[PDB]
Amino acid sequence: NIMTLPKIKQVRAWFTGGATAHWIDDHIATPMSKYRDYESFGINVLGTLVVEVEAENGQTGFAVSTAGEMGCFIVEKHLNRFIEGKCVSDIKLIHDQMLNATLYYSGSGGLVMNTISCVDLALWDLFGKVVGLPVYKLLGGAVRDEIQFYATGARPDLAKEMGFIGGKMPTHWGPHDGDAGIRKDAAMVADMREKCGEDFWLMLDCWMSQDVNYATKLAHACAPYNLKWIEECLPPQQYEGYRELKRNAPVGMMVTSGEHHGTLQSFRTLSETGIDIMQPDVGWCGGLTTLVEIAAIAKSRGQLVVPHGSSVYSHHAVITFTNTPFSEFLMTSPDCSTMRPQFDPILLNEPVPVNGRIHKSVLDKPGFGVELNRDCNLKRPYSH
Amino acid sequence: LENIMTLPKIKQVRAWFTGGATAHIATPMSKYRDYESFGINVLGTLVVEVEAENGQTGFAVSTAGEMGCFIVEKHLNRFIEGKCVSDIKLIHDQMLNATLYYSGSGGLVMNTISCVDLALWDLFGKVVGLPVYKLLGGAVRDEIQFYATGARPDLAKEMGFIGGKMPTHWGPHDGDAGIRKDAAMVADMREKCGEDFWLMLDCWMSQDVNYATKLAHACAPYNLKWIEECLPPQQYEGYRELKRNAPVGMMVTSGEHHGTLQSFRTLSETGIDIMQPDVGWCGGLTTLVEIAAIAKSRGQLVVPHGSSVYSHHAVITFTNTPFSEFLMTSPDCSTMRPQFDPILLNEPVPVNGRIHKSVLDKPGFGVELNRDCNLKRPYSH
Repeated sequence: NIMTLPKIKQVRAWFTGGATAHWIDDHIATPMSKYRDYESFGINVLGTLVVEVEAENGQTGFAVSTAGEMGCFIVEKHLNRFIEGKCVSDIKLIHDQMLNATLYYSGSGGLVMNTISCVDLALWDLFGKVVGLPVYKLLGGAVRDEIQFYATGARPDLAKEMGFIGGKMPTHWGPHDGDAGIRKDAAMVADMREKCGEDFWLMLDCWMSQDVNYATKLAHACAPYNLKWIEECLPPQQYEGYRELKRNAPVGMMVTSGEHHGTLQSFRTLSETGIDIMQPDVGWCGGLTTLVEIAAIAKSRGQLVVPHGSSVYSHHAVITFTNTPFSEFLMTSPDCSTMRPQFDPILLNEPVPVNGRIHKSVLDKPGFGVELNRDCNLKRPYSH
Repeated sequence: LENIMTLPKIKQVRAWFTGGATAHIATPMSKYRDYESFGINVLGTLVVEVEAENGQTGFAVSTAGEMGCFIVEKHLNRFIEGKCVSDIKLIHDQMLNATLYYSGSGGLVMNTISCVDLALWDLFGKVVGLPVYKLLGGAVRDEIQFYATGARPDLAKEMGFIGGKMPTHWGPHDGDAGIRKDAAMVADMREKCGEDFWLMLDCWMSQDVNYATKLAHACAPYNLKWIEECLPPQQYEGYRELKRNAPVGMMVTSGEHHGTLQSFRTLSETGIDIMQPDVGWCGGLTTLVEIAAIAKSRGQLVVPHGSSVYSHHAVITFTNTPFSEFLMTSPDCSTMRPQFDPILLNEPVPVNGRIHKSVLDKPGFGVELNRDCNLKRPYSH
């Protein structure tokens, strides 16, 4: 009676862009801002990793992430031994073998975890396509008919005109800029509030570029404008810093972090610091398998989990979380004015929000519902 | 006042790799009957060489391999070249912050940053004409005393070491039998080594709190000095609980797989007795020295992982490190073979379980690169 499932025959890894191949390129505050010559620091060195898992029946599944050539090394020279020969349904098993087999060098996040994540996603894609169901249905179905999005870019006013529920702006100054920096980023928020109205959400992303005092001053300077939350003020290792910041945050204003945190255990620690919302990235936290466990601990705490925007990889997950009432969409547009697929053009048939939402019928396709665009500058650095 | 010594700028940095996938110890993978193999030798060795504008050079080695060469040749080089040979701390900070978004605060990327830091210190010392340990403020003891890591503590004792660290052979899935066997192993070594010789167990991230607690107590009757790295590095909370349940007087340690100063701050606050950073994984010498300081500020010892000359020059200057580690890379653990043999030339080894400082009295880390190894240059710039 049971549906026959094939075994996985092989896994392949390619990379595009990177070392060995606009608003975001405009004075964005980062951990490197401290340095004038980097106010450049190689934010695009990794490039994109694409992992394809082929089953013994010819069916295939894939996923993409940030890892590039080095990611292909990890996949082609190490993880393949835990992937090939497995059942297409041995997703959790492969995931655990990967985490434990690379524990000694993964550093619980970053490059190696992004790679493990990509594999996990490619396995889920394959399984769903083998079964004939969208990932969100395999996970237990949607808990809402559509996903509502806030947009990340420099123009919250334009995002509002486009139907989004909010807009997240990046900070432009850091600790070394002192009171002037705070004054300028705060004024920026004040202006957007003026232009967007009261009900449209505004958020600040600080991309690990501040310390507790600067972050505290910035949050309070923005409190008069009802900033919903202040995101990733500190490097991910500074859990203690996050606990202190949260305690000094304006009442009602939320403190969030997590896109650069990896492994379930790290999120357990992060959650205990008191921050309001953890923001794991499926492609960095360990994959879908890990993301779903992270959602659960936040829920066990009566807290929301709001994953980083990862296109279809995130959509299929968040639509099933009773714990994620909204999601994120990155405005990869130079001026932030058009709806361009996030992973364009590597992904074919990638959906985009319409009126700030994506209905579930849109996700009703096998696996993650997209196909690999093999006309990209895909490179095969290693084989096995 | 005399004229300041003129220092050259670094001209270029190059990286090679030897070993790697492109050239019954308990582990986290032990639970799988097919890996109890799991690719523990996939990375290979990374060698970084920094050349100054005057032709002088400095280098260091670590675990990163080909991928490490990618990081060095395609990213970090921009923060290294053109700098003064004395801009060590600056380069170190630029590297940490420039790779923060993908380093994961440890592992592969940190091992790479570490290797660079060490190569820079090697260069600077060789340019100045002083051993690294003198640049750091001098030795605080005349010799480094060592305990040995291998399966034969009894042989290590005969060789003059102050102790012997054995690895565990079973884990949580083996239950009471596993505990019984590893405990008996310790009991036997105690019998053969006497009372004053130290015995330690390395668990290499393979246990959970309950198993570790039972194992420590089963070994308490034999005065095990400490139980090392029982849990994965992210489990700080686990370490706090384990420490609270550890036999009184028995120490709990960890740290060889932890990276960045901030992580060590967190680790130290769990209550564990001794942190064991590895210069080649924690971030480099620059970071190791800061780690030593927070342990000292706590009135605690810091005992770095054994990293040959890279560790020696650091630990001999720490009033906080009364002893160090030497790995028995011998199949049976019976001979004194240089740890990084043969990649390192003129690498010293302990004699009577010690290495006098006069042995370290050479420029930088006092060793030279053996260019007759299977060194590969995967990338250039």
